[PDB]
Amino acid sequence: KTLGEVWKRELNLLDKRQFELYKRTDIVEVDRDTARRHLAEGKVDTGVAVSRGTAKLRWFHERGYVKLEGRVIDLGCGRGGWCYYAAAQKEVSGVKGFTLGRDGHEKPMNVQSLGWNIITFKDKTDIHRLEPVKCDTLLCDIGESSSSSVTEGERTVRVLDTVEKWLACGVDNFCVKVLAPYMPDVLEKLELLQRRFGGTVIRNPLSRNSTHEMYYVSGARSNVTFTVNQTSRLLMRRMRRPTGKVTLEADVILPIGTRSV
Ligand SMILES: Nc1ncnc2c1ncn2[C@@H]1O[C@H](CSCC[C@H](N)C(=O)O)[C@@H](O)[C@H]1O
Repeated sequence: KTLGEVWKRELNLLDKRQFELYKRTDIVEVDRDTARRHLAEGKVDTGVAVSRGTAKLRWFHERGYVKLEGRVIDLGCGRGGWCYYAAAQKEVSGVKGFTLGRDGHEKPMNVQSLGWNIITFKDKTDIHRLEPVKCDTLLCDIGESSSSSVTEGERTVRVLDTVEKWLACGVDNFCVKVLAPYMPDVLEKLELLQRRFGGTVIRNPLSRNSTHEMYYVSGARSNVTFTVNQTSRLLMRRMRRPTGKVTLEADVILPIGTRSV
């Protein structure tokens, strides 16, 4: 019954053509051409991002939605876009990335952008069964889309359930993907987490319209229900006018080399 649940229903009614167009309507996208060429060539010293994720985290970081400091842990690191971005920040002292990296799941990519030497990647790891570790900055970018809102809700609550174990260890900063913030059980869990750990959910402009994902971050505090519905309204306006118009932006280029001394 929430606006988001209606959005899901309408989204499933779209055909292949409509979906493609709607998905990119009025969104921002980084140009990945150069990065893809460099990675295909096996270049590791050009500072290009291993995934579109680097730009996503940069957006939150550059405007204070999440501070990247001290010991960073990245749950569901995949290729490592967030790990490399974090590793390049002077305030960060170490980065530990964990991901499944198997049976189709993306494995950590090895490049040598600034601070690559302070990153420890660990694949073949299900973060839902990983014993929480003390850290200062907790990142998690997990959440698989589903045509079923019930399923997206289940997946989102599971992620929040696991993340709560890590936040309970005491963390200063966090940025966690919330796949389906529009589901009522999720809204309630977010309200409870907000009272316990602070923060709020923010929509990243680089997210495609095909997902209602928002990120639970430590750098701001606001009315969760209100802001989730603001995004539901935006997503629905875009479905009524699916122009497929995209705004291209320059991708992230990080410094290179090891952080030493
Ligand atoms: N239970 C789990 N444990 C560990 N990793 C998981 C997981 N479920 C999903 N994942 C992984 O989480 C990743 C989400 S995509 C993460 C992209 C990353 N932020 C970047 O910037 O590149 C995927 O690789 C997915 O395979």
